[PDB]
Amino acid sequence: YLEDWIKYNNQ
Amino acid sequence: EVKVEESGGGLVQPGGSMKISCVVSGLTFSNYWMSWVRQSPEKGLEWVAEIRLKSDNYATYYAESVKGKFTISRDDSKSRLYLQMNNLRTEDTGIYYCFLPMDYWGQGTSVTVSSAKTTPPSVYPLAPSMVTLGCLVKGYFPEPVTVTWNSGSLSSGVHTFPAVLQSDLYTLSSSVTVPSSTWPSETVTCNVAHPASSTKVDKKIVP
Amino acid sequence: DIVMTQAAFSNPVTLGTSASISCRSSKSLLHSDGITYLYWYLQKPGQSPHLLIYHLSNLASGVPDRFSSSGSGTDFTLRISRVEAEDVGIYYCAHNVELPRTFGGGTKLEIKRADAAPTVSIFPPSSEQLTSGGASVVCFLNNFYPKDINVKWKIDGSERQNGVLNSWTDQDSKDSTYSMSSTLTLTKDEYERHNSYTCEATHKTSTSPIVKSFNRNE
Repeated sequence: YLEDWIKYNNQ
Repeated sequence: EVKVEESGGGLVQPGGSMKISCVVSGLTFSNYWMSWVRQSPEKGLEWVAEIRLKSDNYATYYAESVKGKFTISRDDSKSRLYLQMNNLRTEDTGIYYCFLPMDYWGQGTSVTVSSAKTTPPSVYPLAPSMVTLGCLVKGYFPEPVTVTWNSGSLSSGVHTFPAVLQSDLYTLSSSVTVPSSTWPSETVTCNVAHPASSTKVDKKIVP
Repeated sequence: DIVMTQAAFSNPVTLGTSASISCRSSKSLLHSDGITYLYWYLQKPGQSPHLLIYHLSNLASGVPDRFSSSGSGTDFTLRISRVEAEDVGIYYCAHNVELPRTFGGGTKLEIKRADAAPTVSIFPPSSEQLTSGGASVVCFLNNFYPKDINVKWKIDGSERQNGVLNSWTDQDSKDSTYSMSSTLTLTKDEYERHNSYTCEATHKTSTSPIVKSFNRNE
């Protein structure tokens, strides 16, 4: 989850 | 600012279906994960469904509660999110919000699941330094109503009480307190909208 | 699934003083990036939730400096350092570390203010309703503090409890008082069988009930 969120949120 | 606005709520019978949606403005909708979160007395705030982006092949996620019953979808070209809600039970009653995690919520759209019939309210004037007036909004179903005074002009000094449910009908009252120097000598009017029945009524408080 | 635990209420807070709202999670919300993915929202009466704090202690844009927050990975506290009347509402915690997203049950902020007796007003059934064969008698007990209050209905001297329904408002965002309506619902015939109607309000602000009356035939 967090890996996906962090990637998403940085973009 | 960013604005999230839901629509499509109303009443349906148990075992039936509803389809609600929200439009998001003020940002590029297609670039955001989007979710539905509902609110009810028994379960409080409850996330139910979520959808990612085109680049994620529109991956969807569901709370166990609604798996098999709900389908979330998005139309990026319309900046619109949808929730198709099937095989509903009374516990699916609640206010449904679009939530853009973790920053933005809509105003909510109300969904009632019941076999009881939609009934508009009867609206009755409550006439008697400061003077307190009111209206009695009796025997409607489902929630909600919206009550205003003087088309929303009169806002301060107002108490609209929570409804009570009895025998599948709701009742509430609203009071307004104003200067005696202001009434009956300019008028005070209660306005009552009931979205489920598509009705709006005004009642002038007269001596 | 993560359980987010909040008490339904807090100790009433005097205006201008500090309120603390707590939350705990069943799993640590600290991530390996050093961020603790704990969020606070406020839901005011009649409104949706709105974001106050993100990542444990960071204020969302436009949120007043009156608000602050800290915590461990599992135990968190929102502080409203100088409470204002408009801050009444329910404050929710949420995590952002996995799905399903979960929220705490919400803590309602109650403002403590100076005791205030109710303003009592009584209303007979309207003519319009009487045309229909029911008769609702309405009494407002308005703008009192604290919330605890009793109403009594007396008809021609006799207490009536059957057919009475009471509704309290949320704490007022301006004056930090409560209001209550008491509605007595009768059949037209039963209403017409009696002439003198009284609503009596008993509040801690006096040993004397506050009495309001009307007569059906006037």
